[PDB]
Amino acid sequence: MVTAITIMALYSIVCVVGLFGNFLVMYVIVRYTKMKTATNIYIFNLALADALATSTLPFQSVNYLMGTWPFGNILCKIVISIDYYNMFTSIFTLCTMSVDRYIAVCHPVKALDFRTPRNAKIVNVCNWILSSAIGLPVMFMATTKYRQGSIDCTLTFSHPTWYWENLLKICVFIFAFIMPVLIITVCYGLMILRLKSVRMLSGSKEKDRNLRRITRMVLVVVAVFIVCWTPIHIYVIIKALITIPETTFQTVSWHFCIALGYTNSCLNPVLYAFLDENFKR
Amino acid sequence: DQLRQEAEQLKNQIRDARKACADATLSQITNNIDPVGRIQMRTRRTLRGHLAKIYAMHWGTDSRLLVSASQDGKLIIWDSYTTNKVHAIPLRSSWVMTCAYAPSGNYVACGGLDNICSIYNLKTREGNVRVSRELAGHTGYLSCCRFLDDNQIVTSSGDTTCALWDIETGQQTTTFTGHTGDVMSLSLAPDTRLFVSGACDASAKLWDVREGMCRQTFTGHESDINAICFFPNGNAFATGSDDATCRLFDLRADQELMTYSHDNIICGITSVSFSKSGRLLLAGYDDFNCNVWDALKADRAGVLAGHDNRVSCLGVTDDGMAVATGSWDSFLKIWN
Amino acid sequence: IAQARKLVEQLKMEANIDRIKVSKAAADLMAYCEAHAKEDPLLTPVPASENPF
Amino acid sequence: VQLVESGGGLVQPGGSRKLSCSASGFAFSSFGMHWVRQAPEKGLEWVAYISSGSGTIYYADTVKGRFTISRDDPKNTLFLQMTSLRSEDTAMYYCVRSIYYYGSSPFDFWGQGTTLTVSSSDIVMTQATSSVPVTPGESVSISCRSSKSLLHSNGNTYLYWFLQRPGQSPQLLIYRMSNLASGVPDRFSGSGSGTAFTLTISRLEAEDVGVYYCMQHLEYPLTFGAGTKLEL
Amino acid sequence: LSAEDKAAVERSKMIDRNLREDGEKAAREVKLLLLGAGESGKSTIVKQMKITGIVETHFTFKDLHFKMFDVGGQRSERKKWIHCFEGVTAIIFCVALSDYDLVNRMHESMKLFDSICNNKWFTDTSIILFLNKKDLFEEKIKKSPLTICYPEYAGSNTYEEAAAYIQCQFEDLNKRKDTKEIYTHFTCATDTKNVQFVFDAVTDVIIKNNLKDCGLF
Ligand SMILES: CCC(=O)N(c1ccccc1)[C@@]1(C(=O)OC)CCN(CCc2ccccc2)C[C@H]1C
Repeated sequence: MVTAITIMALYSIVCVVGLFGNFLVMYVIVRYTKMKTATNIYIFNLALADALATSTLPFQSVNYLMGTWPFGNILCKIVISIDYYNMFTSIFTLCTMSVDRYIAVCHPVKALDFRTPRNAKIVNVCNWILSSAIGLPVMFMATTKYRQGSIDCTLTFSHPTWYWENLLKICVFIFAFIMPVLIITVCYGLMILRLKSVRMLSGSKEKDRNLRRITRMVLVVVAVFIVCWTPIHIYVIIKALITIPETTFQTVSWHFCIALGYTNSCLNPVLYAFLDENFKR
Repeated sequence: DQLRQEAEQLKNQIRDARKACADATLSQITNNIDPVGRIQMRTRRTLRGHLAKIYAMHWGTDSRLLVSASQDGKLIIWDSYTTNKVHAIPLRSSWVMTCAYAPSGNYVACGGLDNICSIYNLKTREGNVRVSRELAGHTGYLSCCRFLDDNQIVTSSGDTTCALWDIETGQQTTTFTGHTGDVMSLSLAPDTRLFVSGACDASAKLWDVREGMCRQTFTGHESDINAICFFPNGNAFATGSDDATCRLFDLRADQELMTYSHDNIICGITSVSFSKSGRLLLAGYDDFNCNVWDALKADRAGVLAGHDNRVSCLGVTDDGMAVATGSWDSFLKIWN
Repeated sequence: IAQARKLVEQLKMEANIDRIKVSKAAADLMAYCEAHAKEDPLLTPVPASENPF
Repeated sequence: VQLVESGGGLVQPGGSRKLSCSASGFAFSSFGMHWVRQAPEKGLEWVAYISSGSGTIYYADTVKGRFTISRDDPKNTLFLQMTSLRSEDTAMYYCVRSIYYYGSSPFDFWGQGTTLTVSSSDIVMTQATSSVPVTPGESVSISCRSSKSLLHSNGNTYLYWFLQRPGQSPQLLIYRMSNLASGVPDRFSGSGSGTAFTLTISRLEAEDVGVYYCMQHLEYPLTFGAGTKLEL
Repeated sequence: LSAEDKAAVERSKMIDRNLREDGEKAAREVKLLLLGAGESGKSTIVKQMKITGIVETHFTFKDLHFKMFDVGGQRSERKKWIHCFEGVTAIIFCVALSDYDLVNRMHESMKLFDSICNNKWFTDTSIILFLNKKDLFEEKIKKSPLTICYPEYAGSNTYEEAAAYIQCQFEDLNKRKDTKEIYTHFTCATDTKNVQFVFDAVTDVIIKNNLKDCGLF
């Protein structure tokens, strides 16, 4: 019936809270911290990617509300490329920060050589170009198709589509959900296993409190990632494998799952910046 | 040991002689002069090339080039007008706590926890800065060594001793031994014939670069004198101590003229310098900011708050056009 | 011992100093400071045309 | 300090040849190096220039494309790979040294030079008096007018004065129109202002015979002058 | 603009790159600070490693470069230069266990540890407390009782008890038992395990520094 206004409201509120969070984090980094540590560069890059990603929700929301893409043909390519590029680079910088912490805690004498601000910017631009490797083709295959009684901005593939359109979904599922979940949980599990046996966090009660809070933080960030990214991926897999009948429930569930996918980009400042110890200063 | 009975009566006679010469105070005399008002000095340059905490700096007589030493083993020679680095002299010992700039400009110097402040050659063939001499002979950390001319240099080490050197020779031609605590600062008179030096016994002295005898001896601080700087006229000098109090002394009256203290200032001074005319007393504190005391009425004029850590060095150009501050923040601001 | 004797000689040599009254010394300090108030780019800020920084 | 070049000889037109300048006696890696050639009976002429670290290379308008310049810092050698020579490239090629910081004296040390022979918008400096007589003890006044005001906005008026004695390579006398070069007697003194310069010599002495060129270093390509020669 | 100043800016950028490159080489190094009272075994631990104001001692163990600053050659006020060694990775502390019966020098070492442990600069800097001359402590513990330097000793006069008593008397001098650690090791001339112990303590300190950097700690 009139669930469209509620869905658009959800999209808009998550967009604005995420934009405000990312922009606040970017402001604090460029003003106070001056971005001289590797973790600061990683957090700034993650905030930039998340902001540029969530800035695309206004377009999608007005498209779902009005049932049209009145932004032309260049904006279609720009918006969709930004969306895919930014999802990929945000997830890749999440895995990069995870591997950074794993190397810092489990390989100290080898993290002394790899954790430099210059190396931080090197890995940053490497992740940016590696995600551009996917953001550019989707820019090339984006057009403004014309439906029966409406207009739409989507992707187009060659024949047969049964071996080219599902390729994009398989690549997204493998390189943006399976590989990232696996790598971050492996690095963080090994990091916690190592932190369980350092003298700085095992002797007294306050040190055990610090170990407990670190373990809780790691578990919270991994659980947020898994809870936010898994629903939409399983959903798109089911929709590509099973032709579920489109009803008043399927649309709202799909859009709520997309909102649950974007709230991770919206929430990353809370987990990585606002509850970061050398950031509360 | 009845000779000490002479010392007590001598100290009382000294304190009485200067008491009779204390007719008025510097506050009463300068109570009839208009103040300097709020002195707002904003940052003009920021010299970002050091990685560790900056421990010293010194302007050149050109008032454009300035050397700076820091704990990362580098002695960079900035070009203040364009923030360009003219040289970057790597030190053989990264624990450097002082640096100087020869008046002509052909040399610099820097010492520290190695008991040696070594002269570096700037203007040379081969286009590289090369250590001319390594002046060894002190038995404690070098806190300040300043250039008399291109061939002489006075030092002041943590072994309660200041010494006058000969660069081409490398031997102390004159050694000044009168201190009871270790020397922490130094400043040459404009004519480079006398110089004063702080200490850790709250007593600054006045020596002669030619004779070597302690001319006078000033006291009145409650803690270690960290900094010192001659008045541009050459007849006074301010100090800086750990009791959060600067005070302008006087070589003529042999006593302090006034004291620059504030109730909300509890951190020690690390650096003191005057202005071109002599009205301002730039003082750098451990509160991360440098205060500005009107040096005639003892009222705080302004504040130079732009550093993120303890300010360890401070210098005013020879033409008074700028004021450079260097903190443990690793950055070297230049105010105006 | 020689330490106390040397200290006594130093204090003696510090006594024969022709002191100047603090009034005249402070007046001279104020006189040198006032005559150079124009040649002091920190007291009164100069315009950006003659300021090199 | 030493700068010796090698690779000179007769070359057929259209061929190729490599000139190597091997430095020995200074920190070669910190100096920007130049190449300056001089026709058999003409003045100096700028060819190419590499900076410290090879991060900046410039060529003239006659050797752009034909000549390429390169440096080998670990081996202390400067190369000028010449291709497609012409009958105009017959000239002694000098290896020049130049370091650039506040208060530096670039073009200080000049090499010896090869003797390459090939068988068959800029700024223009003008030295009117191409040859004047002179007796010892007299005072000379050489002039050099530029086609553009050299006085820059920062106060430095870039104008250099070189002296090429017969049989030697040109040495630096004045840099930036006012500053004497190291090892130069106090007899020389540069004067003038923008677009009008002068090199006054007081109490002249022997070994001052030669040609006096006035290079401008305001912008590339650097241009020399015709050169005033002093006859005894 | 920038006629000849372009090459000056280029030279400035080149030596700035050299500064950045030489600052990463000094960041992958572990700096220690070898303190200790006079006549301690601090001159022997320098030899237990691979090895005139202060004497740096550079050595490497398991791809880790150590710099050990011995500052004992400065009989001046420590108050005026002890801030130069702020930010050091750890503080090695050599204490001779065989000095409990010589001259009250053990109490001098104790107060020195209390001063350079509760210092306003070394609050978070860990301490690797060594206990040299364990063999002489063995030979002199059976005859010379601990009651000389510690008359309040309530226990047997054996090694496993008195040595642990000294260890806990030294370890009970930091009022920050939550933020800083004190790794103790009853060192000797045996098997040269001191380098491995220093490597373990320094690795823990490096893990804590990395945790502070990544925002976890
Ligand atoms: C599996 C991830 C995925 O796939 N997504 C996605 C990406 C990030 C977060 C949450 C979901 C998208 C998804 O839902 O695809 C099924 C998201 C939607 N955008 C559409 C882009 C667009 C649409 C209309 C107008 C303008 C731009 C495509 C995917 C990036």
